[PDB]
Amino acid sequence: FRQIAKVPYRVLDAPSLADDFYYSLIDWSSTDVLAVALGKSIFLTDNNTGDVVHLCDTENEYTSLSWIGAGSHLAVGQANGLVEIYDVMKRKCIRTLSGHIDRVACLSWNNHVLTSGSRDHRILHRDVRMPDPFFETIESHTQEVCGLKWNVADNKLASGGNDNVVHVYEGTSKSPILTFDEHKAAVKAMAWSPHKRGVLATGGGTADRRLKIWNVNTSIKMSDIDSGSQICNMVWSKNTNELVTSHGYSKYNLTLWDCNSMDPIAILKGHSFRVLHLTLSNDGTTVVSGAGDETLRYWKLFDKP
Amino acid sequence: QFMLYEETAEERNIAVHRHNEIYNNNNSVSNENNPSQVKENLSPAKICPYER
Repeated sequence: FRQIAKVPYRVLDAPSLADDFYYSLIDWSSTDVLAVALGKSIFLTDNNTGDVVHLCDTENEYTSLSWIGAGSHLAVGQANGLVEIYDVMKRKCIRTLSGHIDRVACLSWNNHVLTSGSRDHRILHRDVRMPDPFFETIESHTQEVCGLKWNVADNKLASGGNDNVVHVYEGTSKSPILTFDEHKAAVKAMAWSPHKRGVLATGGGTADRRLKIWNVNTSIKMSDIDSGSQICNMVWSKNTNELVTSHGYSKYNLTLWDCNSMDPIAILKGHSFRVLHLTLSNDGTTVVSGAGDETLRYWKLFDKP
Repeated sequence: QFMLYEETAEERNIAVHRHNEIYNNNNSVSNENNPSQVKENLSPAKICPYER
């Protein structure tokens, strides 16, 4: 019940930005650097400078990225299953991690643990200080793993597959402690509440369209709402108890949710391709969205704390 | 707030090479009439879905 601008305050040209549901190629670091994968290249923008850096190319295709906790290093996955880590200050590739035998669509950090999920059906836990490509392997999906989010505060991982299943794991553990398989479609968009430990948001794809909120560790679906379009990405507000979902078929919007009541506060329009790529600014004020319409849009949605 | 393990140029070349062979080995068979693997990229015109 508060005012929220209906037009982005910045629009960047993002040529070659993928229009593939399973990718999420846009990440805003804790050091305020936006990382974006455009086709075979990765670009960085300093939000403070407006500076643009072009690190790394590949003959392959870039397929996932995730900033390290501290924002000093960027993790990068490829269509051929390769995962690499970049020292952003040095602009050099710090290390080259094997293990996957097919594209790595999603990555997630828990301090020194990097975790990758692939279209082989595997998730891999990797000690990033260690010389080993990986220390634990998890095969609990029967199709592509396309969502992966660490809690860090809670020591909890969520995974979401093209098999419509969601798993929750306690730390680095091989077996999930919980399985939610209600969704009728791919689960790529998921988010943990930073305001309340053990609360997980999950969103379904075309045939499902549902936003569900789970109280993990009590095992209760607190909420379940037909969002009326394919959910492609997701972000929990840091500065407010609100959720932003981004949409595919057949409504290319972002919708801003209240959470207390599970009601839409606002619907943000403009994209002419599915809003596949999404990320929240480090100060929590801004959400950037991206689509195969080759634009990145900056939405001022929240206040200071 | 910790020390990332850093590869020598040689170490990378090993890793890359092994990966490429592991990867090119695992030619797994598929069903070209099954669109699951790519279902979320089919627009409803292509799903052409349920009624009349």
